[PDB]
Amino acid sequence: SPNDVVSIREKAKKQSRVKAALELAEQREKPTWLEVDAGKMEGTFKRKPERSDLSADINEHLIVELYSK
RNA sequence: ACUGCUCUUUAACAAUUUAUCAGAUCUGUGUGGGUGGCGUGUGGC
Repeated sequence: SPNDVVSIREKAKKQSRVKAALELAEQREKPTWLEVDAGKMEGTFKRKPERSDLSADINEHLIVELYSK
């Protein structure tokens, strides 16, 4: 459920994998809808992004009509 | 007095030869690191 905190286990935050992947997320597009804590190595989510913050080259109404025809 | 009478609406371009569909790293202050050469002399064994 949104408004939740998730992280990696407390004994694995010095890894090459974790540091690399977190720096990678830092180098990607930073979500305003997901508070990413690259120092705390975690994510806190509040609410799913609305019509404004998603991809604009995608079809879902067509998928809805294909699944509902 | 006694060389001196319009000339006519502002700078005035270099770029150049297959060729394409563009084609992860943003760290430390753990620490070693912050007088002799020669000569001469004496004496000893």
